[PDB]
Amino acid sequence: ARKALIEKAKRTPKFKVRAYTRCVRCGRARSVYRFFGLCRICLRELAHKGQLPGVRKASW
Amino acid sequence: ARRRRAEVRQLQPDLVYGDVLVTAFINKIMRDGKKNLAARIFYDACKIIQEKTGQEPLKVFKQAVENVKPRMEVRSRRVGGANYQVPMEVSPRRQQSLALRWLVQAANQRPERRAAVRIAHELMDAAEGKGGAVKKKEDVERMAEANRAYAHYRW
Amino acid sequence: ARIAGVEIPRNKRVDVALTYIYGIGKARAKEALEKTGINPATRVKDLTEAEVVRLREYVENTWKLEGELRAEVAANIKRLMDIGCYRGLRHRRGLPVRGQRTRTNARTRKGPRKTVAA
Amino acid sequence: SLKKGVFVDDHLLEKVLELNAKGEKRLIKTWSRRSTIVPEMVGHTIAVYNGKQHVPVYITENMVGHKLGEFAPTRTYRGHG
Amino acid sequence: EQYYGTGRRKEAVARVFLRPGNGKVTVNGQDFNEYFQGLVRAVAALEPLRAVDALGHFDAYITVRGGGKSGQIDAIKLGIARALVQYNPDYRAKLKPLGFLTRDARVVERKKYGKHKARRAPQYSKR
Amino acid sequence: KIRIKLRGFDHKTLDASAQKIVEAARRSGAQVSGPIPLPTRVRRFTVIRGPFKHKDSREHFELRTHNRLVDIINPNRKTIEQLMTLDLPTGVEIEIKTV
Amino acid sequence: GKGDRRTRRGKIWRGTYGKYRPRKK
RNA sequence: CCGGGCACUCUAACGGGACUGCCCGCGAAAGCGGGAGGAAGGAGGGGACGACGUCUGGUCAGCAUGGCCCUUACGGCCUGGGCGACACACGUGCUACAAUGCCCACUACAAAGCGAUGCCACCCGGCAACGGGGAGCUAAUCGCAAAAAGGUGGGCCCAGUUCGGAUUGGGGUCUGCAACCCGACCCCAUGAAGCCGGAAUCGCUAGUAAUCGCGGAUCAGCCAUGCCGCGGUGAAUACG
Ligand SMILES: [Mg+2]
Ligand SMILES: [Mg+2]
Ligand SMILES: [Mg+2]
Ligand SMILES: [Mg+2]
Ligand SMILES: [Mg+2]
Ligand SMILES: [Mg+2]
Ligand SMILES: [Mg+2]
Ligand SMILES: [Mg+2]
Ligand SMILES: [Mg+2]
Ligand SMILES: [Mg+2]
Ligand SMILES: [Mg+2]
Ligand SMILES: [Mg+2]
Ligand SMILES: [Mg+2]
Ligand SMILES: [Mg+2]
Ligand SMILES: [Mg+2]
Ligand SMILES: [Mg+2]
Ligand SMILES: [Mg+2]
Ligand SMILES: [Mg+2]
Ligand SMILES: [Mg+2]
Ligand SMILES: [Mg+2]
Ligand SMILES: [Mg+2]
Ligand SMILES: [Mg+2]
Ligand SMILES: [Mg+2]
Ligand SMILES: [Zn+2]
Repeated sequence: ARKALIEKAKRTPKFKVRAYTRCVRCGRARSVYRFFGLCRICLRELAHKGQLPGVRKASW
Repeated sequence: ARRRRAEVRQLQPDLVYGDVLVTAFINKIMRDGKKNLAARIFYDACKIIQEKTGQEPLKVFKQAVENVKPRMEVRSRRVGGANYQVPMEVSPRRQQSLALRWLVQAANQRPERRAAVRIAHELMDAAEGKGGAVKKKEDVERMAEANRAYAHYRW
Repeated sequence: ARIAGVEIPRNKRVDVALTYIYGIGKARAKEALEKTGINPATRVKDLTEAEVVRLREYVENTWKLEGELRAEVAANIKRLMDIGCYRGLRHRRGLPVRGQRTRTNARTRKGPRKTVAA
Repeated sequence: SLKKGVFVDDHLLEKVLELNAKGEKRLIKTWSRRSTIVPEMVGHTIAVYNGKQHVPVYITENMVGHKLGEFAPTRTYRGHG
Repeated sequence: EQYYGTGRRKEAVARVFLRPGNGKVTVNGQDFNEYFQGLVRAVAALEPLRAVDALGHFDAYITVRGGGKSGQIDAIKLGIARALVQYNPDYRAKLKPLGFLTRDARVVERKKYGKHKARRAPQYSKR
Repeated sequence: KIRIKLRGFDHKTLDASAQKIVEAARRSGAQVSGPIPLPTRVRRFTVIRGPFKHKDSREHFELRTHNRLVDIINPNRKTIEQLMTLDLPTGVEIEIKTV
Repeated sequence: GKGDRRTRRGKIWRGTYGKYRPRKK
């Protein structure tokens, strides 16, 4: 996303309903995992390099 | 079935009458996976073959099944020139299933409001011969009668 | 026999036949049945011309019914229209009044589809 | 709905309550369509905003519980062909 | 003093206790025909009994959990199957050809991304 | 009456960890009832595999919290001091209480 | 069926509770 | 529930275990059939895994990034609106058209996940949504929780109906600064189209397809019938 936008996300005050979570890697507003604070593309990205602790691709 | 000869699904025999051809029938009454409902229907039907008729309901069943077993049918085949309609004999396995199918379909068409009463009469009528499910069996054999001309194109 | 307006139900059940009255059903029905202490499982065919007037007098008097009821709902909407309000426009134009989506099927409130070219 | 509630923005609620006891009543533009209307709003002319422009709306007693944005619609239509 | 077997079908697990008696069967502190009342296939739960000829020779105390009533029933079946093969394990002779000695490895297949039920796939479009 | 709750994201380390504490108690003191695995709590993340739009074709990952419990009945102060400074964990977590 | 919120089955479907699907156990 | 034991079930780590390795048949071997094994075979069932490349495939709106382009704005803040528009047209779906079905009552049997900025037992208030109160749980230890179909009992009696619940009227609950545009939910009233769907057309070969419920992610709340998953019951049919 844009800069003024990736900022305003963090300026959280004024009517706490407005705070929306955002990716702390991207700026990406959509599909941001509460847990990691990452967006879905970055979670796939970091998890692949191993840089996500105890996070391994599953199967069954 | 490109590689295989496609082996036959083999059924666990009935609990009460102790019979495969029943369970195989039971299945065909089963709508959306409820086996309970199916036998609790079929069984409630044999109840109806009883107080109503003085026979022994399994024995009728084996009969109504044999009465509804189509002896020959007509399958399509593709030849030089047009696509045809050729008479051939039904396999043992097939008459089995064909019979089983028609019984239920015809049965469910009879107007009677409860279900088990429909299988009751249809299994009765079929056995006694006048069944609407037998009408179908005949109508098929006739088709293979009328096409006896094309009887030399069979495999 | 007949309850408010004309509205004669019959045979069936008493609790069921009561639904056939406009303004009434299910809840409002099983309500007036123990409020007149009348058996609901019974059939309107037979019952004491007493518990018939018991049963009529209650309902007709308790809450408002088919004649004056419909007349009220008519008047609510007239009010909602012509006041100029947005609920009222979607009554005026025959389009769905509470949210929903008109890009595709509104059909119940829109009538049957009337097609055109591309 | 609300109930322990009945929310009305106080921007205009001032100028409304004020135009009751001032002695004067005249034309007031607001952006608050989220608010509810009346009782002391009645007789008063209010200009709501649809996203496009401020729209005059005359206020009467049967407009009571209704939000202000009801009488100022947000779109333009006039049919298709 | 008593005889035991283990069996499970499809997430339901069965603990089976067998001591000789009249032929009473108990299922999780219950009479068999109360707990399983109204279920058609109930009696096939103890097949190897009549297939071993032991009729009212054994009583049964059985605990069972997991899965569902009607697949629990093929679970208990393996209990009686491995219990009756405990007392005089010549009963393997005719038990296994009847099939009563195998576990049904058939379980719910999972789901796959992009599919719908795990085989069933969403309707095709083309247009 | 004194109990240890063990957690960690890798069971290759988590096992080899509780196994040291077993002999840092058994050998060094009073009884400790053997390592019991508590069931594993699984956070799972299923996600669309590409950046743009292919909704079918997701990759998924999971994060395993594995729990392992060991109970201690009778305190010896060589146990405790072993259970104080003799610590050799890394990505494991440890907890103790007197209840 | 599953769409009538005035019944047990309806409520269950929608996942709600009320006069027709009281919360009790 | 207490003592007690963990033996069983299980929980979860480590191994074992089938390799056409054995017998007969075939065969030149590889392999194929067939039998006895065994819990399991002929790669046991299911994942994860995608060759050189193709589609100048997709994405400059995740990100990165060469080039081009705007600079009191092509940047930046806000309030309000729109993305939710409706003569229509298509894709994917949900709920149905009922009696193997609907309703009410009682009665059972799962799995996987979530939760101490939350999940909330239990008592009261309320028809109810929900609201007061208020205990336990950093959680195999308390809670979400009722699984549902099933079972039993009774009712409806073939009717556009105790089918079906779309539309609309009035009354409210909750979140939220705020629900006109645009929320979800409860109740009373309303009860529409629909009596298995033209040409055409999709999925599925087994614990599958049907069908039945349950959980999570996002998330204040929710337009989720979606999506990723979990188990319950459980068919049909392959000549070729
Ligand atoms: Mg938000
Ligand atoms: Mg977000
Ligand atoms: Mg709209
Ligand atoms: Mg297991
Ligand atoms: Mg899709
Ligand atoms: Mg399933
Ligand atoms: Mg497509
Ligand atoms: Mg209904
Ligand atoms: Mg063998
Ligand atoms: Mg091979
Ligand atoms: Mg490979
Ligand atoms: Mg860019
Ligand atoms: Mg801008
Ligand atoms: Mg704005
Ligand atoms: Mg959109
Ligand atoms: Mg849908
Ligand atoms: Mg009609
Ligand atoms: Mg709105
Ligand atoms: Mg009809
Ligand atoms: Mg259709
Ligand atoms: Mg296949
Ligand atoms: Mg949510
Ligand atoms: Mg759901
Ligand atoms: Zn990101």
